[PDB]
Amino acid sequence: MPLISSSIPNLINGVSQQPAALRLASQAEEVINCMPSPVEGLKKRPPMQHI
Amino acid sequence: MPLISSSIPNLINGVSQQPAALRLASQAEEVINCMPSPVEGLKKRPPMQHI
Amino acid sequence: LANPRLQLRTWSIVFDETSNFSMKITPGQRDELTYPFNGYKIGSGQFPIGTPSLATGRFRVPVMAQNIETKIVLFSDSPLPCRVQSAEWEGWYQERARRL
Amino acid sequence: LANPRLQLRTWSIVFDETSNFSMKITPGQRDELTYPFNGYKIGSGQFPIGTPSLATGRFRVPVMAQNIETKIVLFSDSPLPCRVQSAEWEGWYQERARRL
Amino acid sequence: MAFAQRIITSNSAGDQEFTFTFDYIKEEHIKVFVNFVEKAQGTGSNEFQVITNTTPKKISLNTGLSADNTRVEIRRVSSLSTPLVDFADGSTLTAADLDTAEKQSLFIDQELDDALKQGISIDTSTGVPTLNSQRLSNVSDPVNAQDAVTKAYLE
Amino acid sequence: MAFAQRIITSNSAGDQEFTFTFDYIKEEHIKVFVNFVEKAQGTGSNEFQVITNTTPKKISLNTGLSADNTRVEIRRVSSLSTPLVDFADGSTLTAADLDTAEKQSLFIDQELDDALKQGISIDTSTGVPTLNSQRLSNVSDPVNAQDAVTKAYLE
Amino acid sequence: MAFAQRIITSNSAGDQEFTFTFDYIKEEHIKVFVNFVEKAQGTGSNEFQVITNTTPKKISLNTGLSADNTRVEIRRVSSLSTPLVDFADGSTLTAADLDTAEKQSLFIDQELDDALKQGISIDTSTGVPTLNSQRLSNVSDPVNAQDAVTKAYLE
Amino acid sequence: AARTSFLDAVNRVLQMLGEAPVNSLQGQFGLAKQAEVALNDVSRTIQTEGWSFNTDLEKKLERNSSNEIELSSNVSRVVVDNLEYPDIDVVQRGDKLYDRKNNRYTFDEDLIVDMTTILEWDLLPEHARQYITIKAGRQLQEAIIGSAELTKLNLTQEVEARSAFLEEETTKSEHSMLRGHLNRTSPVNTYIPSRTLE
Amino acid sequence: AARTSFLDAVNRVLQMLGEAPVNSLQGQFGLAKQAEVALNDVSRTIQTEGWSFNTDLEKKLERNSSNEIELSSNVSRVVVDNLEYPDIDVVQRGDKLYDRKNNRYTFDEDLIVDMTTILEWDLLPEHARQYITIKAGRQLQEAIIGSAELTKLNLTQEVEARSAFLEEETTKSEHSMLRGHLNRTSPVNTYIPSRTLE
Amino acid sequence: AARTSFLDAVNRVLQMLGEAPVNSLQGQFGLAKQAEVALNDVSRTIQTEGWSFNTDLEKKLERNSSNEIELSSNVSRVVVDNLEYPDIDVVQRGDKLYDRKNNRYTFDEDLIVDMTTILEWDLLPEHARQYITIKAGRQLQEAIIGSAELTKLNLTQEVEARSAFLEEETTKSEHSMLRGHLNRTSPVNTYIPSRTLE
Amino acid sequence: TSLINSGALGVQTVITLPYPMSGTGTMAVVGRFASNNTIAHGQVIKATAE
Repeated sequence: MPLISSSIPNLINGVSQQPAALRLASQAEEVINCMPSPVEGLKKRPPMQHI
Repeated sequence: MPLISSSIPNLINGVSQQPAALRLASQAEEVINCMPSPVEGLKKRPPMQHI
Repeated sequence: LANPRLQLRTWSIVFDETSNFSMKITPGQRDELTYPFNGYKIGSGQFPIGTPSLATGRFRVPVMAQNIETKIVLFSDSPLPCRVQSAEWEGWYQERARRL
Repeated sequence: LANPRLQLRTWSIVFDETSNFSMKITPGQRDELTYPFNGYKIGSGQFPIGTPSLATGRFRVPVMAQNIETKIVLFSDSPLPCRVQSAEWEGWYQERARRL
Repeated sequence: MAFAQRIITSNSAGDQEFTFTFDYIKEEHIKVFVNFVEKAQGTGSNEFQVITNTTPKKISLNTGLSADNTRVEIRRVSSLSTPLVDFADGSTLTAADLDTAEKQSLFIDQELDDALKQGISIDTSTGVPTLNSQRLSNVSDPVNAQDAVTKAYLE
Repeated sequence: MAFAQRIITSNSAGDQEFTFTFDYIKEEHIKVFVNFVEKAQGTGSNEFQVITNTTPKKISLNTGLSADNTRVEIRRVSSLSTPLVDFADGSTLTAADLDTAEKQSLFIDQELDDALKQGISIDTSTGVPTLNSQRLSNVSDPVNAQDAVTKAYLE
Repeated sequence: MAFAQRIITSNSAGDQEFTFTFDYIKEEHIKVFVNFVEKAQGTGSNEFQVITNTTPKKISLNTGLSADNTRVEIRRVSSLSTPLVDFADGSTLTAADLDTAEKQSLFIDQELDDALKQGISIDTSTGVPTLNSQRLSNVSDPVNAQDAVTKAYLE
Repeated sequence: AARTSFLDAVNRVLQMLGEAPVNSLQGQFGLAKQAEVALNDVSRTIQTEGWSFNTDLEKKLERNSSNEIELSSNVSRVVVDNLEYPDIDVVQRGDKLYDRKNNRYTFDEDLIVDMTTILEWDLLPEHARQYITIKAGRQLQEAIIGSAELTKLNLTQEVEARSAFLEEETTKSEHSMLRGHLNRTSPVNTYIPSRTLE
Repeated sequence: AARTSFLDAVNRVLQMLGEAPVNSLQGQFGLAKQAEVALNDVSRTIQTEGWSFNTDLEKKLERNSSNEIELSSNVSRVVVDNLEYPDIDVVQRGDKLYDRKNNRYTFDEDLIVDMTTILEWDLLPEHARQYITIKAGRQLQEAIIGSAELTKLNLTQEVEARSAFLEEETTKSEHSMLRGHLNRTSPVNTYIPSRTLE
Repeated sequence: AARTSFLDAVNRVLQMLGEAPVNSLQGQFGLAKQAEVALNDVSRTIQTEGWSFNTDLEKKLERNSSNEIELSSNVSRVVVDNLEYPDIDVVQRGDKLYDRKNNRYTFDEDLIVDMTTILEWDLLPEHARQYITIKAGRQLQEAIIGSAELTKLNLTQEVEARSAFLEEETTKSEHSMLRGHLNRTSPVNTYIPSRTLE
Repeated sequence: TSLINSGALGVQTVITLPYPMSGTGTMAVVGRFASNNTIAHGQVIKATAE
């Protein structure tokens, strides 16, 4: 009876509406106010300035 | 003489008339009122409305 | 493969957001059996009394026959939604010799 | 795979240059838990008193539930930066039979 | 007081209204008996109707009685030969059906207990069976005098 | 009509087949009595068997009656001490269980009502439950003033 | 066997405790009778209380028996007037409620059968009604040609 | 907390098999038939050996009009003492006794025997119910699933259950060696050597 | 719960093989016929040994007109007493006896032999039925599939069943070592050496 | 720190299985109900043996108006004294005693028996509570997941708990071999050969 | 819709469909709106006289 582990290599794949059994493990569920980029991974969204 | 198992990955390959020894095991035998789609799998067909 | 003896033991289904469906398993020249499932899990409080139930989980049943003498039918007649993702069986595999 | 019992035990996050974030884990029909983290490691002199903290390291927290009845949410509301690289989970694994 | 029956000796001839107190489920379960004669439910060619507009509820006949001091019986009886509510698969459970099933079972038990009491009881003054001072008949002649003696045999 | 009990008088010796019409739940819920001689269910040396391949369903004794006009009784008694359903947590509630529980309750109530009617039942024209052409007996010799007179006492 | 009652002829004045074996759902469903007088339930001024700690359970009277050979009856009655469980929408159903309903129905049926048997049953020896060595009482003066006769009317 | 019921036994058997519990037994839409037949068969197998709770002593048997002894439907074994009846040797055959020595199916007089009956589920005691349940679950799982780990666990549980049931039986029925054949009325005092030396 | 019947035994064998139960036995459309054949074969194999319940002692055999001894179709073995018959020893051959010392098929007088009979399924007692069922199930499963681990499991169950059957037989028949060959009528008291000392 | 309560035991069982702790007991929406069922079943299994804390000695039993002996819903075992009742030996069957010697369900007088009762979770003492908790947790984990090494670890824990429980019982109750059967009042001083030598 | 024997227990409602029936088939009624309704969501009702 093994206790064994893995990992999620990337977090830059976004939101999906498919049932959980047909998705990739990479695809997320809900993403709000994030800016997923391949340079820095997942980061908070940039701010908005006033003019 | 071991109790060992496999799985059926998808159920969206429809109906075939070939003998059972030459089909892809995915393929079904009789399909009625189903709407096989790649975004949610097998489901009951959409209803029909009146105008 | 066609020659080795393959005897089915259990048939399992994986669904998501389904309400009701039934299965009709008929062995060779024997009585037909049914195994309904309607989502209402007694004891669990996720679905109160008076609201439709849409569940998520696995359902398992025994077949107990030979692979070349089975009919498995997934039947549903309720007006509530029913969708399935995949299924997986399990049984005995016998080889009278070794494979070249 | 959908049938074998995969029970989650711990959840880990790897970050970099992150000041603050939080985790909100909710098992099946039980109380919600929180696990805030804010960079300031007591005893370490890399961040003196009076300057913002931007750390680099791993974080671990137990989930203690089943895979099909969990909500794991990464939450943050501070005005300080937060960026995350990857995550890794660890759980218990069972197969009631052998695999074809 | 009996749960679900009421025997009325008419005060005078010509009346058509009689009141009752017990509750019920469907009006088809109310039976009206007069002079050991069963009367149908409905309107017109029928003999009586049920009026539930007022309180307490009362039953009305379509014709007055011929003479006074006439025996009129009203007693409830639930459906014995068929369950009132059947459960169908693939629907949403409702508390109303469960409440209806419980009500039917309770009412049937009440009615049967009332029948037994109106039949043979046990007096709480001595503990021996009592008959509440009524008349017995249709008793076969005692082949052995173990049976109660009939006046035909006596006289 | 008799809901769940059929009593017959055997016409001739040697007869073995008898019929019945009431519904049932399990084949073990049917009891057959032959003048106080209870008979056990089963096949073989078991002295009676049930047959269900013909409408109406019929039972068959395993030995013909010695003498004619021997009373034979068929009665259905559902479980009274053990419930037919016992809900356990973690199961999938299906309408079949609820229907079976309803049917068991209805059959128990029907059997109790039929037993009460088989007993001494109300004489509607008079009121005391009439024995209905039966010899009430097994009453001991009079002890007090109002006690009835038996055969062994009056003789 | 009697299902849910026990009748005791006392044997010594001054006794307080009597044992009972049957099951129950709530303590307020137990009734105690002393020499044909129903006894209220409670403590202190109330004359009896239930001890559910020792096996077999027993009922204790707050006052000793005045005279020996005084009959005491312990009998269980479930609530025949209201259901013990009420279903409301939005409530997570649990097996406890369903088991409570089933137990209530079964216990009511058992008590009803016990009362029917304790009354005038049918003697299976000859298939005839029997009083089981009792005294028929409270029968009015008979008139018709087939009633029973009474000691008062004969004397 | 009453004794174990048939439905609880069926639920335990299914749980040990590894499935989900089933609400009831009548009109089930699951494995209730398989669980029921397994439990009944194991109960019969356990009962047909003869223990202290299902054996009658010095019971009299009566012949029919043709001098023939017919047993009931649920009589498992019949024993006749050899010393008492020196000219007759009987063995059970189907539902009739057979005079083995004289090669006859007829007798000359009624007999005094001790028989073993097979009891229904309701009338069994608690330890018998426990042992029957565990053995039935083991047998059903071994016949149906046939895996390895489940078989090992069921083996361990069955061994423990058998030990407990045997211990309970022996301490309930106090078998002895000095008394000899139990058919003799107890002449023994079993005066203990451990108490009265003071 | 009556004694095991033919349909129950067939269903048990099929279930041990691991295939769905059958409804009846007449006009079926499955392996029930093969299960019946295996049951009959194992029954013959077990009964041909000669046990307590299928052996007739002191039986007298009659000859036909041509001075020969004929045996029925279901006779398995016969034994003659060497001490009682010094000049004639017989050995079974087919359905007739052979006087192997005199090399003749003919005798001069009727014999008193011990006879063992193969019985039908109806007359078999309970323990024999159980042993037959388990053995037939194991043999049929081996003949149909051809496992090894299943054979190990069925061997374990068969060993347990054989132990139970032997214990039942030796408790029923009450064999002894003092009495010698049983053809002599019992003169033994087996007076208890343990009890009667007080 | 008070004695273990029902909620604490349920939470401990769930924690040993590997799930998050539950908050309360009534109106929950998890496995707590299955844990309760397992706890009750294991409690019954443990208590059916008969220990010091749940055994009544010298207890008198009363018959009903039909000359029958009726037991309660939670009576597990009864033992009568053979030396006190020589012509009657009884065995429990369901809820009514059966006089297997006379083959009757009816007796003639009240009996003096030793009775064992199944107790509720409230009345159980501490060591029994701990042992029941551990054993029920192990059994439920096996029934739900089905591991082997987890079963090994739980077996180690169960062995330790059983040893502790047995030691507690044998220290509390003070069993002895000199006294013989305890139904006789203690005449033994158990005078010590250890100290009083000076 | 129209109703029969109003004001009492056990009232029946007569529904008039916009189109003629095909009596061979079987028609049902399902509760629609997810709030403030007499019939609960998803409750099915089968006819007693068609």
